[PDB]
Amino acid sequence: ADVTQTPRNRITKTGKRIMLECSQTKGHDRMYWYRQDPGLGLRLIYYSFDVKDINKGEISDGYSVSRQAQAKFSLSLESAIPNQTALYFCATSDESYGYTFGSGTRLTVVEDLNKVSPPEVAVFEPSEAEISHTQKATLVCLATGFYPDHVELSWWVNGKEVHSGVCTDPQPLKEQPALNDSRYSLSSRLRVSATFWQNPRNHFRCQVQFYGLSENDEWTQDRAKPVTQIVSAEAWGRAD
Amino acid sequence: AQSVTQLGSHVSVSEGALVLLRCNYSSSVPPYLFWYVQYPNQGLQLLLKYTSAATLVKGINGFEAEFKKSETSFHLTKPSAHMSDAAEYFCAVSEQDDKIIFGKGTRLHILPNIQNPDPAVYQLRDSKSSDKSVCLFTDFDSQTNVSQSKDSDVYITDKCVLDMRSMDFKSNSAVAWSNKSDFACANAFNNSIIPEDTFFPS
Repeated sequence: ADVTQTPRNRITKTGKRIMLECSQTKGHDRMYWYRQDPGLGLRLIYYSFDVKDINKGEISDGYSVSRQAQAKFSLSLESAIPNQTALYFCATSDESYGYTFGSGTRLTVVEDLNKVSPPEVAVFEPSEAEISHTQKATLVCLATGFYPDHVELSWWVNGKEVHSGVCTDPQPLKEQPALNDSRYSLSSRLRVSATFWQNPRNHFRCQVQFYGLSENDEWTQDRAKPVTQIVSAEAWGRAD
Repeated sequence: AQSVTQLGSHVSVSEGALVLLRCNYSSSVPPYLFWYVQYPNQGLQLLLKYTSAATLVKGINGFEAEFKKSETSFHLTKPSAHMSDAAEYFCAVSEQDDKIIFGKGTRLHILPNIQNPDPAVYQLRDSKSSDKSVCLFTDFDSQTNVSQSKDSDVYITDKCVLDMRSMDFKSNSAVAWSNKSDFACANAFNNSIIPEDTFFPS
């Protein structure tokens, strides 16, 4: 109950068998696999009370499981389809409903890996009119043209991650809403005092962690292979 | 036969007001009941649980819930809504003597008390070379909401609240952008109902 899961993030093509593994140290009899989707909460897939004891939950179709050991409970997508894109959580329980959750597996299933694409990222500097009107200065980061929707955005000021003064959109938007494989975009704001923005020594960086292809994946296009990577944009403070 | 029902996928509360998140269950025999919170980006954390015992249960940070059999309820409350309370909250129940089943979740949106609003639309420029720009609608109070754009080449985000800890200062903003040559920040938010005193600099 250090409950641990592997992998943490994964993208897969449709029609592939994919395995997620849950391991525990406390050797509780009871282990569970859930999926989380927006608006549906956590739905139980399968659960197990001992080795070779397996029970269906509400959404077991398309999945199988194995309880290979007291410590291990494996979940497979038998032949991945796009609606199996979800956050997957394993859990253990004691005999008194004391649950311990793993930290999650974010899994995205795409039809075509050819559509995977890292973001382009830009920082937009504060308006002079904002600075004069409010004595505050808002930077905007825009991340565009990425697929799938599997990113983490952060801000870095003089090389240290910052949380204060930041707001990032809770979900990316579709660039082309009519398309099932539309690329995505995401914005974030960082607000500082005008004095701080006006110091030419301060450095501001928006970082986007993108999850994509692995080194293992075939790539046949001339454009850059869209591997998991960081894409940043930056600005320095401006006295004028 | 057993289930758990949360009312409203998304709910609002004014900063400083009583927090109330509702949960009801459908079990004949009283179940064990649980409230979990999921702060953004993170896993589930248990807040409190009813495990027969006391009817009024207490969690961290002022959270409480009272088990009420006669109305099959286990509503979560906290005395005062803080901006840090923004999260998704899940009610959950024991079922079939073998598992916990989860409600669908409610996201709590806390409306900041903006006592001196200063609504404005500003234009910002790309730090790298560019006739490339975005429009920032900012500093409006929580009576303003932002509408999705009418134009398929104009992109507009949801409003988002930031908290500048350095100055104890909270503000709302939404961002709009377009590649179009005819895109002006004066027009970016025309599909939204904006405050009559919104500032539009030169």
